[PDB]
Amino acid sequence: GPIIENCAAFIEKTMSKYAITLSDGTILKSTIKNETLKKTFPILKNLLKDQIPTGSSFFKLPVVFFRVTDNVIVILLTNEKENIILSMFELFSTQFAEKLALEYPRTYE
Amino acid sequence: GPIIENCAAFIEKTMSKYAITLSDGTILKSTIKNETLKKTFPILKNLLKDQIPTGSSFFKLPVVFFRVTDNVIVILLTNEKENIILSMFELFSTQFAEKLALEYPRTYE
Repeated sequence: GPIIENCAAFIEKTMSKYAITLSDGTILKSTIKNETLKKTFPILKNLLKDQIPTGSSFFKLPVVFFRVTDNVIVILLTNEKENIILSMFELFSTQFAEKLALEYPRTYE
Repeated sequence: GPIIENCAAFIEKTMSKYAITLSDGTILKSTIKNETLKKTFPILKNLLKDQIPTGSSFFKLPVVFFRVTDNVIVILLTNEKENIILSMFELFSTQFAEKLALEYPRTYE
């Protein structure tokens, strides 16, 4: 929906290679090639167990993951400095995390 | 010039053993000494005779090849996994393929 288009435009201000995915592997938007993105998912699936809590990030350069909400992951391919990337993630979360959390909630019962 | 130096710095962030060559074998940058690098050439020569497409890669780990432009090849000797390697190649091409075409154009005379 509109929230994903707005998220994508925000990232694309500075990053041309990104994806927005759900924690189960569903691709919501991507400028990363499909085959490349598919190959990174096993890394993400294993890291989601105990290495990336909601709100945290993980750097495996050039791949960067940001778990903005329980179910929504931002993926970048980047060689930008860490602090530049984290500043963008912080502003992204401020703008979008509340809407994303209701759009893609996780079942607890 | 600055173009090949920027390419080298990009790869070097995560990989120490690589070469960037023209498709005819002219070395633009290499951290792999010719005594080791030559043992990758039977594979490369075969890929070139098979006219491997630009943008494609070939893995025979630890050796990896990526045809970033029609006439420029990246060679790696690495213990990294395929998924991260493919992401590195994709971002490398995004950042440098157009610049490499201008700096090392195909020679047709």
